[PDB]
Amino acid sequence: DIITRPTSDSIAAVANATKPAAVVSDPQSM
Amino acid sequence: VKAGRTRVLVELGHYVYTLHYYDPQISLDEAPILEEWLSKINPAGIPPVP
Amino acid sequence: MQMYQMTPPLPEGAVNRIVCMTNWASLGDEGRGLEVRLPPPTDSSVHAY
Repeated sequence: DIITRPTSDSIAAVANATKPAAVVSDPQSM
Repeated sequence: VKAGRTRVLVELGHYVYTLHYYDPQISLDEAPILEEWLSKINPAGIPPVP
Repeated sequence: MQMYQMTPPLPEGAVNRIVCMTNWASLGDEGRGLEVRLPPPTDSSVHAY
């Protein structure tokens, strides 16, 4: 097995607060 | 880029890379692989390069 | 009139690579409860980083 542990809550919060959508829907995309 | 009109260089120091093997006798366009790869890139992190 | 055939030592495939799999040839005790085994490059080894 391998080891992995969660980060601090504050770090997770700020990171999640900045996640723009990768794919959007606009009528002008070539 | 998909049209023969633009070329792009991406500055990555190091990265995790994955790869696929294809039969030489099967015509294909590999655009969807890159497209879905782009579909998972966010300021938090990126998936492995295909 | 008897026949023998050893199994080959080296891998025999279209493409052969080298991967990191600790203790893959271990034989003694169970050893430390710690392991590192990456998949071949055809898969995603993100979970290890």
